[PDB]
Amino acid sequence: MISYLKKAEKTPETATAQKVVTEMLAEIQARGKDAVRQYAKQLDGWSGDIVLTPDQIREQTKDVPAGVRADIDFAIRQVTDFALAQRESLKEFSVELHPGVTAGQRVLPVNVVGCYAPAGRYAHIASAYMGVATAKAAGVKTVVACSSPFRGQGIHPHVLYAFQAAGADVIMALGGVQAIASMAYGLFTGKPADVVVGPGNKFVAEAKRSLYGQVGIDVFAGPSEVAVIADETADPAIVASDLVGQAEHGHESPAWLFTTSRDLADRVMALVPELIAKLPPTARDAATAAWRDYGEVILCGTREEVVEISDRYASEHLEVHTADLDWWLANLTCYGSLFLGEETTVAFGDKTSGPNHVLRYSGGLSVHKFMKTLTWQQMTREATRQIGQVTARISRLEGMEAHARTADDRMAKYFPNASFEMGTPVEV
Amino acid sequence: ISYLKKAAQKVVTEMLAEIQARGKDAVRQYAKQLDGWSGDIVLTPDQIREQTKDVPAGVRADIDFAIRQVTDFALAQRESLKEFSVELHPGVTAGQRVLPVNVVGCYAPAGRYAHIASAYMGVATAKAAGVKTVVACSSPFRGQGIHPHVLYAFQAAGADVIMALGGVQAIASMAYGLFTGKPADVVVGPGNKFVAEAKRSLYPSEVAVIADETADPAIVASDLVGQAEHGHESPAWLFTTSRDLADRVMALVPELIAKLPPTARDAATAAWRDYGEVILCGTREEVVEISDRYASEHLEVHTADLDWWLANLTCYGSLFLGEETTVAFGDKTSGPNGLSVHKFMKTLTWQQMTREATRQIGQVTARISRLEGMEAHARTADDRMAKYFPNASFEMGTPVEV
Ligand SMILES: NC(=O)C1=CN([C@@H]2O[C@H](COP(=O)(O)OP(=O)(O)OC[C@H]3O[C@@H](n4cnc5c(N)ncnc54)[C@H](O)[C@@H]3O)[C@@H](O)[C@H]2O)C=CC1
Ligand SMILES: NC(=O)C1=CN([C@@H]2O[C@H](COP(=O)(O)OP(=O)(O)OC[C@H]3O[C@@H](n4cnc5c(N)ncnc54)[C@H](O)[C@@H]3O)[C@@H](O)[C@H]2O)C=CC1
Ligand SMILES: [Zn+2]
Ligand SMILES: [Zn+2]
Repeated sequence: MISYLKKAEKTPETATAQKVVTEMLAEIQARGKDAVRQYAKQLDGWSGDIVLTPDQIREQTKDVPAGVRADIDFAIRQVTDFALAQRESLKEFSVELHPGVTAGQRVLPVNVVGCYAPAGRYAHIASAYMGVATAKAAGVKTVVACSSPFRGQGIHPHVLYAFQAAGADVIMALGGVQAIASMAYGLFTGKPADVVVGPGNKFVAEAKRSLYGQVGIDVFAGPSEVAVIADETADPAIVASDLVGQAEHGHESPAWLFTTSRDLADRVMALVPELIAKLPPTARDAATAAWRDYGEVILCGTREEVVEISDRYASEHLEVHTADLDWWLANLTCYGSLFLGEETTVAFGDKTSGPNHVLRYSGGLSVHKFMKTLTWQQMTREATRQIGQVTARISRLEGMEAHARTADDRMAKYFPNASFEMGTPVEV
Repeated sequence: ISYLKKAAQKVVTEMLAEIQARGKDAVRQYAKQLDGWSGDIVLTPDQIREQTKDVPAGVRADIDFAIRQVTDFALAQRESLKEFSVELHPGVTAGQRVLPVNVVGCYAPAGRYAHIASAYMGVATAKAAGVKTVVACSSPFRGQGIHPHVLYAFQAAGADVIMALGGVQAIASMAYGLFTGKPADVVVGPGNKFVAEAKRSLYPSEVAVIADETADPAIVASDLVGQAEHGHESPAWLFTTSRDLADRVMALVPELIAKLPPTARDAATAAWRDYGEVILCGTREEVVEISDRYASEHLEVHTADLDWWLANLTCYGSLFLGEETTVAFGDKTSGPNGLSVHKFMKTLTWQQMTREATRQIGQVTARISRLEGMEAHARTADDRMAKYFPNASFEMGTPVEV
């Protein structure tokens, strides 16, 4: 019953990014800080200090009024509070296996996280604090935050205030590849980043990919998304407002509506252009192109079919304006973050960032990105009695005589007056 | 700290391009051109039973035991990532689901000089994770099927589908879901470089020993020798505070190598020479630093105060704490190449709010959005405020004009 009442009237890289990064990294590897400063001057026209001091942080944010600060403080605490809860959800343990064998999981934060904040125009303050706040909540002891200098004065003061309030340990006025590489190689700080996070342009993305591989492109990149699942009980005016909400980001921001209600679909399709029409010019232009080219509406038969299509689309941000929200929570399986019910909405902000599904399911920005699970094992002598035998035999069946001797040596040492079937030794 | 001792992928684009277009046909085509395979790819309960009747009860009991040492750990590790609900700001509920992925592909090289553990580690781990479908591939052996040891392991580990199939054909089959109609959400298993770039496009061995003066240099030597015999590119490191032990070990390794059988003797000679390393350190604190920088896939710890090392070491694949256990007894997991239950599990986060909560959250959002010049965002807050609090007048920020 899947019917595209409105369809994607467009489709979603370059080697250009690769060239620059490779050349730029090669150079920064060679020259270090001097190359970084040079790129800063050539690219950003910047000649100031790189590492901010407590005083310059305090000075450059002194015109941010108490009311703006209080709001950012509030938004940041939300992220922190979810992040602390999420950290407690990954436990350490030990377990007895074969008698005399103990095995376990240690859980520890990485030492150093680098956070980049694009601090351009059409970017949320949230981008500055989400990485930093999450890393600190994870228990990462050192967080380096970078953002390109805004208009010659330094870091955009909101971004800078957000860095400080979120708990960044070191702040640096650097943009682009040279920021990513400095954080990665530990320039200016002497603490190489175990991971680097944060959105940016193709160059920042490519820099992360090159330096970190899979843990550098596993967080949601590209333009802002929004998906809404809605049945007959949903309110079309709200639904349409929520799509238009993320569509003002730019001309490539996808806004999807999956619904089991033709009536809703029709009303939303009608309401959206009216709402766009009443935006201020910048947003009006952004949203028109955004909805025109990338807006989709999918009428489905049953709930199950909505689950299928939503899981396929795997929206970074997914609202559920339906009855029986418990069902939808229990059945949906691929999305970035879920907004259950009408009350919450995407613009209230994420608690985590979802994976880069446009490449698939794995990664994202949460405390889990900043934590290592290490496994260990330990045995009594007694336990080896059984395990040594098995390993010797299996080893000699694999043709691994050296492996077997590791068991033989232990069997000999731990059980001197004992006979054991340790397999037939390898003669080839 | 002082160093004593020191040290195509284009057929993938085409083969995939051909499998994408032609599907199952291309896989059976590629099967005879690279392996000469005639029969169907998908085995059946009978073929699996027939082909594993040659394996004795004592061998099976060994493999079964070894799988239980993996499975039982994996089961515990699965429960270590919890689902939860939490209240933040009053009336804000938020939480985390933990879901197995749907289908995992496992690939085992049926070759010799490989561990049987290769075949069961992925399969068993995926099953303990709660994954409902595990597809398992392994390259045939001279038109005679999969090595019965690999096949028995697959089955005993709890594979749902077993497919005799190799290389890029295997990976792509599993990844597109040819023969089963079930695309794997992830594929795992060692293989050749074709296998590797096949994994890269769609989606050596090691050992280290930390030891102090209380270590038994014979055992330390033997353990280094144990994994050396894999190949000429298997590193075998020693980090120690004891020059004495450092020497006796460097002395006794060659004597153990020399006493090995033919293939293993020369395998270890190259490796221990080319890649073997030794590092003497003044303090424990120093050894931690160096171990962490190397991050061995397998790391043994033969010292006093094993707790301290458990507490302070922070980078490795698998830790073997104390003398008694040893690399050869097997991993519970694989470090980064890592393989664990966590690899096969999604977290999904969600939030829900009362109307009361949006009183404060909505007006903060409207003010921030409008500083960011995001008028439409702010209007999602406005609309909620008008619907839930009809006569309210909160500071929702100055509307954007630009
Ligand atoms: N709408 C969303 O969902 C958001 C996404 N993002 C993304 O962040 C992006 C921001 O990009 P920008 O404004 O450029 O900020 P940015 O901070 O990511 O990049 C600026 C830096 O890029 C460097 N750079 C620019 N062109 C270069 C070139 N040709 N070679 C080398 N270095 C170069 C500059 O020197 C500067 O240091 C947006 O395009 C957006 O896609 C960020 C915020 C929100
Ligand atoms: N210590 C480690 O890191 C371990 C990794 N390994 C690796 O497993 C591999 C074992 O190699 P094999 O036993 O041969 O198994 P393999 O993984 O190389 O698979 C063999 C299959 O490759 C395919 N193939 C052969 N020639 C091809 C070609 N020209 N183009 C495309 N596909 C082709 C065929 O289907 C054949 O059945 C080695 O690379 C070894 O290093 C072994 C297990 C442990
Ligand atoms: Zn937004
Ligand atoms: Zn081995």
